[PDB]
Amino acid sequence: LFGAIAGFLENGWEGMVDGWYGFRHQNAQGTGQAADYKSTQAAIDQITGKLNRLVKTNTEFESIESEFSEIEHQIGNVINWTKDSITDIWTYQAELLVAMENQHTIDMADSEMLNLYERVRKQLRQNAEEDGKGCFEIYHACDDSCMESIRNNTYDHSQYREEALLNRLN
Amino acid sequence: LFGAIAGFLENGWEGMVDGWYGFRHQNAQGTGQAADYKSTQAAIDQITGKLNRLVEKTEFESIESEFSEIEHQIGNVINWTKDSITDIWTYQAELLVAMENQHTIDMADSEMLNLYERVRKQLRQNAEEDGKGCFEIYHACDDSCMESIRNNTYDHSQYREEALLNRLN
Amino acid sequence: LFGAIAGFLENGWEGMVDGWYGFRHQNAQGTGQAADYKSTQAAIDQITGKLNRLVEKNTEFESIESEFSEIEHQIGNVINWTKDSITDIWTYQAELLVAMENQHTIDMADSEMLNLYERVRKQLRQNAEEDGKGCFEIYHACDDSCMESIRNNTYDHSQYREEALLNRLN
Amino acid sequence: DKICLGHHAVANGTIVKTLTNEQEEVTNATETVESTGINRLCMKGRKHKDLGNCHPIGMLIGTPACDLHLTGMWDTLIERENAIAYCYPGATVNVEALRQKIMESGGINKISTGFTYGSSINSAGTTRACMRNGGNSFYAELKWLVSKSAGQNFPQTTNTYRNTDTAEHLIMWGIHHPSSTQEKNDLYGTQSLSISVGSSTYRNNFVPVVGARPQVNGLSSRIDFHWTLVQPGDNITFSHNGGLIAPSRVSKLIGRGLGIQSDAPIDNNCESKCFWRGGSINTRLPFQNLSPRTVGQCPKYVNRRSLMLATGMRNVPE
Amino acid sequence: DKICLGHHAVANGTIVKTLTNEQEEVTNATETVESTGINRLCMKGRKHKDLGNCHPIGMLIGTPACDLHLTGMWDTLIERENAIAYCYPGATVNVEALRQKIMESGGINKISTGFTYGSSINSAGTTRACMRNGGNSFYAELKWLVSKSAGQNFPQTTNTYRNTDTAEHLIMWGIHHPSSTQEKNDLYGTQSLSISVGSSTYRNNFVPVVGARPQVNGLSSRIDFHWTLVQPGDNITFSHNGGLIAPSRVSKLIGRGLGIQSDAPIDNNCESKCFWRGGSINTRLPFQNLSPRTVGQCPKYVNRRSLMLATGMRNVPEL
Amino acid sequence: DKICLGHHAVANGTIVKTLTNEQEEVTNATETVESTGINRLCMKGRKHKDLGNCHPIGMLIGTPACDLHLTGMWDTLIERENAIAYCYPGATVNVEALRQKIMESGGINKISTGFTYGSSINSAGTTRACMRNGGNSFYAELKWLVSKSAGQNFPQTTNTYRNTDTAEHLIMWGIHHPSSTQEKNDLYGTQSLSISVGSSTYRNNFVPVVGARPQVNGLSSRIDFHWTLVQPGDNITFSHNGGLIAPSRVSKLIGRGLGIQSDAPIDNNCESKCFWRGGSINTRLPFQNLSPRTVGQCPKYVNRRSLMLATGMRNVPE
Ligand SMILES: *[C@@H]1O[C@H](CO)[C@@H](O[C@@H]2O[C@H](CO)[C@@H](O[C@@H]3O[C@H](CO[C@H]4O[C@H](CO)[C@@H](O)[C@H](O)[C@@H]4O)[C@@H](O)[C@H](O)[C@@H]3O)[C@H](O)[C@H]2NC(C)=O)[C@H](O)[C@H]1NC(C)=O
Ligand SMILES: CC(=O)N[C@@H]1[C@@H](O)[C@H](O[C@@H]2O[C@H](CO[C@]3(C(=O)O)C[C@H](O)[C@@H](NC(C)=O)[C@H]([C@H](O)[C@H](O)CO)O3)[C@H](O)[C@H](O)[C@H]2O)[C@@H](CO)O[C@H]1O
Ligand SMILES: CC(=O)N[C@@H]1[C@@H](O)[C@H](O[C@@H]2O[C@H](CO[C@]3(C(=O)O)C[C@H](O)[C@@H](NC(C)=O)[C@H]([C@H](O)[C@H](O)CO)O3)[C@H](O)[C@H](O)[C@H]2O)[C@@H](CO)O[C@H]1O
Ligand SMILES: CC(=O)N[C@H]1[C@H]([C@H](O)[C@H](O)CO)O[C@@](OC[C@H]2O[C@@H](O)[C@H](O)[C@@H](O)[C@H]2O)(C(=O)O)C[C@@H]1O
Ligand SMILES: *[C@@H]1O[C@H](CO)[C@@H](O[C@@H]2O[C@H](CO)[C@@H](O)[C@H](O)[C@H]2NC(C)=O)[C@H](O)[C@H]1NC(C)=O
Ligand SMILES: *[C@@H]1O[C@H](CO)[C@@H](O)[C@H](O)[C@H]1NC(C)=O
Ligand SMILES: *[C@@H]1O[C@H](CO)[C@@H](O)[C@H](O)[C@H]1NC(C)=O
Ligand SMILES: *[C@@H]1O[C@H](CO)[C@@H](O)[C@H](O)[C@H]1NC(C)=O
Repeated sequence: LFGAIAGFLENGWEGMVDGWYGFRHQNAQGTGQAADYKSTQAAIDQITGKLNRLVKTNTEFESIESEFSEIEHQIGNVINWTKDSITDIWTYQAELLVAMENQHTIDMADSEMLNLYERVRKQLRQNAEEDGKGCFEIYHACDDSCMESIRNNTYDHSQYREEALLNRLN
Repeated sequence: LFGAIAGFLENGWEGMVDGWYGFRHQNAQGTGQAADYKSTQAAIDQITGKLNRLVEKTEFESIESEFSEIEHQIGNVINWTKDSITDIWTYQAELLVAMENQHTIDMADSEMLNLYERVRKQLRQNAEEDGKGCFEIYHACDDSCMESIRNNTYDHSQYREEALLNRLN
Repeated sequence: LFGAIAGFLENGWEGMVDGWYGFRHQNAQGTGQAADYKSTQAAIDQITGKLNRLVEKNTEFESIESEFSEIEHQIGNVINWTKDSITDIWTYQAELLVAMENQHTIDMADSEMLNLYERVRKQLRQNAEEDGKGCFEIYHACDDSCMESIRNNTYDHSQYREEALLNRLN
Repeated sequence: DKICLGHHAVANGTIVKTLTNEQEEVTNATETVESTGINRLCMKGRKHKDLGNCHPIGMLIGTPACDLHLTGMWDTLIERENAIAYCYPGATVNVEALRQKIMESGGINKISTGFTYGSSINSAGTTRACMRNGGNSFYAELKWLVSKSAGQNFPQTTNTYRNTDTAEHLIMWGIHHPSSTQEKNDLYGTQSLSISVGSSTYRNNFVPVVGARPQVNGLSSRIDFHWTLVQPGDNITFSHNGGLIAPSRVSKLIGRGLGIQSDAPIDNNCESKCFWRGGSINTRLPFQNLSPRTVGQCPKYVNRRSLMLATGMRNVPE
Repeated sequence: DKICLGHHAVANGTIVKTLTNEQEEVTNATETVESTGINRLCMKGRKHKDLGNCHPIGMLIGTPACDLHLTGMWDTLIERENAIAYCYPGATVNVEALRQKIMESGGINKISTGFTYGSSINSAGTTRACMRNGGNSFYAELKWLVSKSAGQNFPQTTNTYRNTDTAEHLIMWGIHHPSSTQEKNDLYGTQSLSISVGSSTYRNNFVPVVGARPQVNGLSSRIDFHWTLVQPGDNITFSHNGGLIAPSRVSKLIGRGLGIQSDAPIDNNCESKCFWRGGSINTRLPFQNLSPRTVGQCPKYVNRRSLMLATGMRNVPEL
Repeated sequence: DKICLGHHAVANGTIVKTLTNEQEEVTNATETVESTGINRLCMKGRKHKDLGNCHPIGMLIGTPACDLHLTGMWDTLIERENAIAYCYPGATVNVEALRQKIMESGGINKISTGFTYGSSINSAGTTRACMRNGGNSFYAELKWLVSKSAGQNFPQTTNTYRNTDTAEHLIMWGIHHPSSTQEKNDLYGTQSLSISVGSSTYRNNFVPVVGARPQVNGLSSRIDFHWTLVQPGDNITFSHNGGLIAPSRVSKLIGRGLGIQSDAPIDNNCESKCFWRGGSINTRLPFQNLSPRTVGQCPKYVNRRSLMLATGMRNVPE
């Protein structure tokens, strides 16, 4: 577990139908919301991968049990025991596959959330600080164009650093 | 692996007995030890979830007479089949436990890290990490302030101006 | 999954042949590279751990179908169905084994990279800042001996803190 | 000024199981166990033979119900419930081995034995129990030999079939077990009856046994069937005194095919690789809970109604 | 002024294996492989029948050892080592299929065949090998038919059993293989012996074979047993002239139950769903290493003494 | 003034599969599926017997090809293709059970039955179909009994083998099925032949099946074999009239061995625990794709050419 999705982020946003992860900002101009295409595609691609590995090339089996006529009792008992043993193995394997796959899928999605968070944190450098809940309090005036530059991964921290640091200390 | 347990935390505390994870502190008044309930239960609940899957539970009849001879060729087919089934279950049992143990250890490591990270973002700019799992706090923090850190009630902005002066001088 | 290898680290270093993880530095005297022994060993020990489990053997089996003579048709069909079922089980288990193992091996190596990064970051404390691509910009002259002290985990941050803080602030 | 990170969620989540949690809610999930089949035998792309009410064994001996299926070629052979094997009452030794051989075959050819009998034998015995064209008849690949002069001793007779082919042939014969002494005497005479059959790889003796027993299709006597494989170049000889039901043709099983026992009608416009008594299973899912008895290339049977694979993150509603 | 994060540890930890380490120390671990089990047959809640020294086949033919086990109902049938099937020497054709059918049933009823024999047949043959009250007797569900007048030809005889019931019945008969020509002649006469049996679905013929062989219970004769199922509404007819050991009752196997082969003593105070030769296995654990041969609802057998599943974190004690 | 962290990469990575990705490039990988075996039977450390062209059944009855394999001790027994079991036409009833018993054994001892025959019997019957050192001979462990005086009735005869040992013995006998009534009368007389065999646990009757007409048809002379186990303390008796091929020795299977069928040359320098038709498999790998038919302690067969296990991190070149 990576601490984000059912962790320090209080809840999901049902209003974000645009993608799996994303931004909400608040500046003097107003509020707004955008989905991050890169992190969502990284998660979706891994899901796709697990589904591609699910849907195996198979062995040809023939009948060893007559549907319409009786089978000798001893051999039929051997066959019953064998098929039931095989089915117990596959039932167990199927349950385990899905339980294990599911744990990994949930933790992978948590990881992709955290990596986005961490990428934005390093990008903001000393111009911002974290609240506990997954927001960044930005200590300069951040334009709608400035906001877009934080999502766009093009934001230049050195350009706002003087202003931000003054506000952080004062 | 998340880097805390058997990582940047030198070791575990034998003296802690009311939880899996907890806080030690030192201030003017002295030192104190309190376990953390919420992280301790997150870990334990995941363990009991695995244990439940473990004890979830097909009727088999006999196909090998204990007290009388079995026809030799069919007796050989049965032995081969039963031994093959047993190789499969033995392998599956070894894999289950190994894979489960791996995960359990790393999940426990994870809950430690998550508690550490919760406190870090809580303390904000009023403290600094020493790298051994401790937060050096740059203001005076009495026993009620310490409890304020454990109950997730610590308001950083209350000590901020004083803390920053001490961090900068 | 841990965000470092094939994450915020752009690429690997083909030039580093004495270890899995390491350090490149930049100071007034020039450039250097060294491998980190502990983290590469931590990773190799876990790999060799897995290889040991792999080659771990066993049950003795006898023949139940004749290579050189015929056997009765109905039991021959039962043996065929049973052997093909057993093989489908082992083929599935073999494919799951390495898929799962490989996922874990890749993420474990990512994790050892991250923990090295985190170790260094904590050591430097307030004397450095992250550039977001795996480097620490240090705010004091750090000669070859000071670089060694960082890689050797004996860098004393308080020795440079004063100078570092006023360079970070100006 | 502030920038916030988050993930999506939905109002209606789906529950999945994990290693640590029976009841975990995620944004989306899909089934891994197939529960629905196709109620048709999907035969497109297969040279299939639907036997109807003809039983596989009946193809070798030529029971009236199998007249359309005495020879052919197929890669898929379909047997139906209450198929008919025998018109005259009786049974076959090692019948399920024989049925399974026929059901893995890719066709059957028939070859004359060339057996001829002298003037003392009537080889055209027929019965009300085997009607063919509104007339009393008999298994098409066999001949009921009886004394031409009723009550007279059936003559000592020797018949040999030689396999001059390059593949094994399957040969079938019957032994008549009359229901009374009077019947046995009229057909074969009062002498002791004995039938011996031998090849390089088979030797056996049979004696017709008179015995009271219930009527089946109106008849108390029985014909028991036997079979063996005659290898290329080898010969099989019958020495008999009366009571032999002699092969007039032998079979050759050709190639390989998939045998299906099923209730479902054929759909020659649908394709499939997996079959069961109900029909076909066409799915990309690795597991199924339709039926533990399938043939062909199938998903594995599992004892579970449902197994949901998560395809999304934990769902955390507002 | 500082606050520190930590985890617990313990003085004595336990070793488990992981994917990367066969010697990983952790705070706690628990077993996944049952190794103990109970050396008794836990029969609580089961309507069981302990056959004792009675073999399941003996129930059908009525060997003296099975006189208290000729009928009954059960959900669990217990068979013991060296149980007795045959008092007179012989064997049953297709015996293991028949034993497995009985061991799967949930009871047996007996139904009279109503067979009757003409005056020149002595139907009350007995032997010192099957004794009741310390005297000569015979299988309770069968009759040893011989010529009443010694040395005379046994008459040609027919007997038909009719199944008027709605379930299949199991009919058993024997064939006597005498030890000598003289014995054969005295019991059945000098004629050739032939027994034929036929139903709508079954047909077979048997010939008594005179042969020297070693004495078993003092006897060189043998009675071999044969059996077949008679479907509802079908008849089975015996045509015979000497050598038939004729059934006086047929059996009906009823419902299902679990068959157990074990010598462990029975315990009525504990319950269980899993059994083997040495007793019962009562565990929530998914694996067991007690036995590869079990019946009922059992943990899967594994080739390991112990597999510890970690139930705590890594154990890192103080240096 | 900078310190950078990083990881190695390589020029040529290896492609492996993961749960989420086929084609994941990694810095190093090793194979988990053994694809190469040794085309030899590695027998170092094994007391073995290579039977050559002697079939295991031939060891018990003493076919000339098996003269050097009538007794012995081994922990490994190696059977070859086209090995010889019989020198005279015929076959063994229940043969595959018997062969598996022999191929599971650790050796064989022979014990004389002690049988002797009255003056009316010639026990030295031989045949040009079983040549030994250029002379007409017979199975070494059996005796062909015929009437001393041709055409006269073979006497009623009794022979009893007593097992006075502490382990079960395996006794084999043959039944001669003559080629014609004329041959049957010359060997054994005009009477009805009957062979009865009985122990405490076994009884059976055999009646020779007399063939007919030319020697080249299917019903000619053969000798078929039967076998049973004789428990410690038990006696087995033969009563016979003509047609018995009597045992002059019985066998005793001892201990356990590993039975191998293969035509691969033996190598004594080379140690192994796993074998198939084509040789040995010596590998630490847990899977193999050489053959679904192996014996010994073997890696599990899988239907995969290759399954690569990552031994390195993701390979991310510049
Ligand atoms: C199984 O065994 C059964 C007992 O033998 C067989 O049932 C019998 O088959 C015969 C011939 O078909 C029937 O015989 C005839 O009876 C009628 C008169 O029937 C009426 O009167 C009788 C006597 O009171 C009464 O029991 C009936 O229910 C009728 O009301 C005569 O006119 C004929 O000449 C001839 O004697 C038997 O009736 C019949 N029994 C029954 C109950 O059906 C049965 O055939 C055997 N099954 C097989 C598979 O062979
Ligand atoms: C037929 C008869 O009485 N013959 C005399 C033999 O009994 C006698 O030999 C002894 O036979 C003993 C076995 O006798 C019984 C038996 O208990 O098995 C006596 C039964 O009444 C008889 N029952 C029937 C239905 O025949 C039974 C049966 O005939 C046989 O089992 C068939 O084998 O035999 C016992 O084996 C003794 O060891 C044996 O000496 C001989 C010698 O006295 O003389 C006969 O006239
Ligand atoms: C009894 C006899 O000698 N009769 C003469 C026949 O041998 C002969 O036919 C030829 O028989 C040949 C086989 O002869 C042996 C054999 O198999 O080698 C000779 C053995 O001594 C004899 N041994 C015994 C125990 O009897 C043996 C045995 O009887 C048979 O194998 C049983 O079938 O036969 C061979 O098959 C030739 O192809 C065949 O012509 C005929 C014609 O010459 O005359 C007989 O007097
Ligand atoms: C070859 C031959 O004999 N065909 C006969 C046939 C056989 O003799 C018979 O099947 C041997 O049992 O019998 C046919 O008659 C059957 C007929 O016989 C009557 O006597 C009886 O009363 C009827 O119920 C009925 O069984 C037959 O068709 O089977 C005639 C055939 O020509
Ligand atoms: C096998 O036959 C021998 C003799 O044919 C039987 O042994 C005799 O047994 C009796 C009592 O057991 C002894 O008094 C004799 O001394 C034995 N004879 C010898 C010379 O040892 C033996 O009982 C038979 N085995 C079976 C099972 O019938
Ligand atoms: C095997 O089990 C199936 C499932 O109930 C049942 O149809 C069948 O009768 C059993 N067969 C035997 C060998 O008795
Ligand atoms: C649910 O998953 C299936 C397969 O992964 C996919 O077809 C579907 O689009 C998903 N539904 C949603 C809500 O995205
Ligand atoms: C079969 O009969 C033919 C013709 O007599 C003969 O050529 C051939 O040898 C016989 N086959 C065998 C194997 O005896």
